[PDB]
Amino acid sequence: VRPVWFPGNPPPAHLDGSLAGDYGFDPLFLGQEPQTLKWYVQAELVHGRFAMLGAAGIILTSIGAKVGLGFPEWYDAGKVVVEKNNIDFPTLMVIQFYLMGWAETKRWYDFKNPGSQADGSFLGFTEEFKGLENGYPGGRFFDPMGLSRGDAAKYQEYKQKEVKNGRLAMIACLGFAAQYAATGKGPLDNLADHLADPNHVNFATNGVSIPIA
Amino acid sequence: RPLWLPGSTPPAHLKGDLPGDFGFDPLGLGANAESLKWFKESELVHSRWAMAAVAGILVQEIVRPDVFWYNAGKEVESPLGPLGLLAVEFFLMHWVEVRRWQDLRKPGSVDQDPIFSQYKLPPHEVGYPGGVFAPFIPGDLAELKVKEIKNGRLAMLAFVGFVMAAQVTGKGPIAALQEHLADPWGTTIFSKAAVVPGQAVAPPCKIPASVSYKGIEIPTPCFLQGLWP
Amino acid sequence: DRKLWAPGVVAPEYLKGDLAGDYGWDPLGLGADPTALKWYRQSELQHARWAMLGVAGVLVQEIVKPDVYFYEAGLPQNLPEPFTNINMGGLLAWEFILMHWVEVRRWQDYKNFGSVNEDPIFKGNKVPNPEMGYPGGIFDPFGFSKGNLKELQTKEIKNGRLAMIAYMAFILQAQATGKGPLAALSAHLSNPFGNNILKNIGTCTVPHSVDVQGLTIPLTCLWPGSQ
Amino acid sequence: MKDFTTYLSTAPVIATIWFTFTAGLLIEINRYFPDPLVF
Repeated sequence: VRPVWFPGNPPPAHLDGSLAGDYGFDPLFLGQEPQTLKWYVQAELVHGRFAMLGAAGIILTSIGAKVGLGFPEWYDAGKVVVEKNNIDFPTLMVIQFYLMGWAETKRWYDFKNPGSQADGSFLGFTEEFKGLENGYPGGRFFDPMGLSRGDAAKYQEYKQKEVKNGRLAMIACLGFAAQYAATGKGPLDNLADHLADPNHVNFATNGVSIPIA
Repeated sequence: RPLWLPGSTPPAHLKGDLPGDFGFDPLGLGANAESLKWFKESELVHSRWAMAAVAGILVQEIVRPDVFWYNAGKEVESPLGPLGLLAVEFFLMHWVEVRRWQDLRKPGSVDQDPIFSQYKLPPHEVGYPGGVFAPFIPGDLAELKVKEIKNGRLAMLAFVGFVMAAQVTGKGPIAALQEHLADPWGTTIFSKAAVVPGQAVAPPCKIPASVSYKGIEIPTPCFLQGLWP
Repeated sequence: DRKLWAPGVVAPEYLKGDLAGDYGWDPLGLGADPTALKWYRQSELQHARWAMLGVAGVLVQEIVKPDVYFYEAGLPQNLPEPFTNINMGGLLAWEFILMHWVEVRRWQDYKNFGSVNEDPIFKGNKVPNPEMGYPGGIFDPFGFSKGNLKELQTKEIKNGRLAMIAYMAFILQAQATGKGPLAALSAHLSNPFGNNILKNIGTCTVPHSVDVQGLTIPLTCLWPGSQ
Repeated sequence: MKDFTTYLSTAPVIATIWFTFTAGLLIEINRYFPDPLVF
């Protein structure tokens, strides 16, 4: 009944449309098992959120680089930041791994044991780490505006918007990597070059995508 | 009942009880009761701060036209040092904000004067202290509340416009109004910039990037200059 | 029954002849959804009225001002006095604000029928609005709606469809010959076997781009003709 | 998927993966630490 990825084909039995952004897309049956599907749902949500942040940051920095603001490209921002400011790269790596390890370990053990991080062993906080659903950690900290604890229909609509935007952002990040590997310039530079002449400045004329061209 | 869109259905959580209720919540931020209670105080405080700020900016330009409000924090010299003024403001603002915050989370708990036991605020609602804070109330309370929230929303948009006009043209509100009134067809934002798929032109940031204040080099960048149209 | 768009064809079930100018023509089935059908009817009415205004404006402009090309009439240097070389930003601002207001009112009328008929400033000033897309009242001060509204609506939609086709004809004629409709008609009347679509096609007289005061606006023809 | 994982859990597949991992670890150790004779 619901729209699927490939029209005419029935959706798989393990995808009944309950999850957000369900289009029956699983030809390899990777998420056929329920626990594996739950783990994959959390993985897809984390991937989409990280890709959304990365895409927004890349677009903003590219916008600042195109106008005379002095911003660097996304493929040179790390070197520019580490060299412009007296910042030690291994120290930053260790700090990020410490913070990410704490947050990810708490999320992991909450996935293994739901609601286990709400006991209060972390500075006395209880309701802020209870977790609403799998991959959707509601509370006053992660959701200070309370958009997940009011107007259930709007919450489901926002869930669909989030998963679709995350998938689009993942595709956008892959496009950024491929565009830099092929053209060698920034994403907005590619967009401007395409807008200047769309019939002759594309992937069919870059000389890398189609080798027989 | 007046609405922000005549003929539309207002949200379920907006029943028209709070002052200034016009059924405007497309994002559904006020669906939660606690969130709405917090946002109501946030809107009231923002409204009052913006009203006082807009009135102060207008009076500042009228009384002192040679002093730019955007530069008011730099070209003002007082016998009291800047760090001393910052400390005084920090302590006084911290005291009043903690009292207001405690009244928000615990209504009817900080209405008593800590110095004099004979002074106490009468029972009221969160965001509307009254008592010594309201010595004169001419007219109805609900009508005046609606007037206050409407004037506050207008003042909030006015302050944002003041900041944007000062960053784009480098002039004050009255100066920008006179400049626009002189050439209305060639002074709007549409006359200053335009974006097309082949070219994107934006107005230059009139505010200097760095400002020297007693040898400290305070950075003063235009708000989101890269995203300017 | 009414005459359909072709002999022997069968009209769709949703096209029973209720709307004016119904010929049972829907090869794509876009009118199957009733809500979509109502929205498409409003869109067709808007396109019809705007196209009629555009065709009448082009013809009257060519008659009154034959030395001004309608294709390049949008340039600020071609504007009449005292609007010549005026700032296009303020002009776009004026049009954007006014058109935004009227179009939001029309859109709200579509979403909620009969909910924005009253004047928001002076109470008591309302429009009857019997059907969607037909406000009346102040929009029809001559009172021509107090009669056979069906045949008049049929005439309106038919004239609008003809004007839509005619306006696109004007656009392609200007893009292939570089002249207005009356000039193209006179040129074809001078030598029908020499000036027609057999030779004028394949050439795009529109330039690559135009510098409107400070910014450049890209231009293109509807077909890949020779620039 | 359950049957596929069970097939991957069989003795030859497990032995192949384990020996590939062990061989890769020894090869990488000898690559980053060439010619180790004594401790």
